[PDB]
Amino acid sequence: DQAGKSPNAVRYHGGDEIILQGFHWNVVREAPNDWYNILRQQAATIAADGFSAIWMPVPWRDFSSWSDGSKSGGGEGYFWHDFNKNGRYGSDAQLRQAASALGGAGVKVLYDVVPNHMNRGYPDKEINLPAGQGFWRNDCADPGNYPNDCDDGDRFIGGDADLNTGHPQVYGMFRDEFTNLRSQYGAGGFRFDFVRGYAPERVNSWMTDSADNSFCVGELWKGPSEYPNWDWRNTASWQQIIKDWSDRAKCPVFDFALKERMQNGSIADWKHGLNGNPDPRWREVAVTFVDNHNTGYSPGQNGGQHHWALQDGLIRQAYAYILTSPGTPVVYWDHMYDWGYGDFIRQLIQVRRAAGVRADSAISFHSGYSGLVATVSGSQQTLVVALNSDLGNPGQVASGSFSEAVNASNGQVRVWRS
Ligand SMILES: OC[C@H]1O[C@H](O[C@H]2[C@H](O)[C@@H](O)[C@@H](O[C@H]3[C@H](O)[C@@H](O)[C@@H](O[C@H]4[C@H](O)[C@@H](O)[C@@H](O)O[C@@H]4CO)O[C@@H]3CO)O[C@@H]2CO)[C@H](O)[C@@H](O)[C@@H]1O
Ligand SMILES: [Ca+2]
Ligand SMILES: [Ca+2]
Repeated sequence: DQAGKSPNAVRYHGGDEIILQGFHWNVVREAPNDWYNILRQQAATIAADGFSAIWMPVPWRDFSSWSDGSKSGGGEGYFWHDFNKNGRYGSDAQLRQAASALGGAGVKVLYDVVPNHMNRGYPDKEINLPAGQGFWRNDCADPGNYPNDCDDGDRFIGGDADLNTGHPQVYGMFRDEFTNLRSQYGAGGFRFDFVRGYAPERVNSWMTDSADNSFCVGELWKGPSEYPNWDWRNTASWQQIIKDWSDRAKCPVFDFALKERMQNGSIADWKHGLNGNPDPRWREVAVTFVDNHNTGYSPGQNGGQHHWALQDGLIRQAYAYILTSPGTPVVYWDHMYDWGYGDFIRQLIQVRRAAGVRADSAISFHSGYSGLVATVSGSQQTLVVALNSDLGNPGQVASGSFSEAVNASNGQVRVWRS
């Protein structure tokens, strides 16, 4: 496991990671208080599957609850009230056991952190920041969903639970928890939630202070039309928006440019995500996924969230693409362990590792066939990927001797290696 910073100093940790999203949205409802036990027990399996890192749920206890019609939720970690680890995924002790087991198996532990807001109204909590001291967004005049003097980012819904993450004392509080997580809970890095809510620069700051050499990824989910008309972003591509965040936070960023193309374009348009970018300084910072806990489905109740779910007929092609191309791929717990895509994903992980494909590997797209046809220059091997294509043989688009590596869905998914 190679470990540096990118050439622009972005925290991609060698650019050779393969991450497992370690949970689905209904875990707290389906395996109440047992998730850490399940992970401790799966640790060897996950390591054997080829993951180099796992994205753990929010460790901070969440006893929240809500309902709007048929919809109900709460306790998943996104509306935490304390830094206490005895929440709905399991106890502090189980967490330590789980992180120990994962780390011992060679999988780095990445924790999901939610600095933007907290469950302010929760009666029994260890963290109580009063009003009028500038700890909250609403301590200032809050026009709308725009930075105010008490919060330099967007707000979460109403903005009444929004923290002034820039207050010396709030910054300090997060900083110390990050360090705690690294020193006692074996953190190998962090997944930053709702990065639209606070300054990118603060993420670099927190990283610099607590885990400068660790892995980090930020979730920036905000399309051009969400910015003000006078903002250069209102007219930028999804690629430029996410890239700009990454340049400032100095952390890889989730490839929402590829996600939007997966959802709105055709397979041929997949080449427009951040990871297909011809400049390696651009593609190397992409963190690709097919679905997450918000965008995809989840076992159990309401099918989970499914805000922007990829249709089952493109799941295999979607994974074939992310596992074989540039950027850093993330595999959804569910596709891997619930829905039976496991065997397929294992093959691809193996293909990616054999070819020596990395965050900055080169990718070329071939225009003359249907579907998506790409040439990936792995460090050990070259791969030809043809998805929903009429391509006949790898030699039509590349020079060299190719063997078939993957052939699934009646040829809708084909991968060859040199
Ligand atoms: O006090 C603040 C606000 O509190 C109340 O808001 C509720 C919402 O109505 C609920 O729908 C819910 O919100 C969830 C949300 O459903 C879910 O997507 C999730 O979103 C995360 C997401 O996982 C993450 O990956 C990324 O996109 O950031 C999001 C926020 O972190 O989690 C939310 C929080 O659990 O819960 C809140 C609070 O219970 C109230 O209705 C509002 O008026 C009020 O302003
Ligand atoms: Ca690495
Ligand atoms: Ca905010």
